[PDB]
Amino acid sequence: FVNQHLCGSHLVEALYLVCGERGFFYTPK
Amino acid sequence: GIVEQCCTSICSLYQLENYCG
Repeated sequence: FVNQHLCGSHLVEALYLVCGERGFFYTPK
Repeated sequence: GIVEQCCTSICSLYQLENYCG
């Protein structure tokens, strides 16, 4: 599900699903 | 950054995992 254009909340949701318990940082510049 | 690699271009699992903790 990750090999597409992921924007806005959809990108943050992908990070949440992929990273799991590792957490993530979202820095849109 | 992530927007340029995953929103304005096509994302990848490698790129997403670059931002995991």
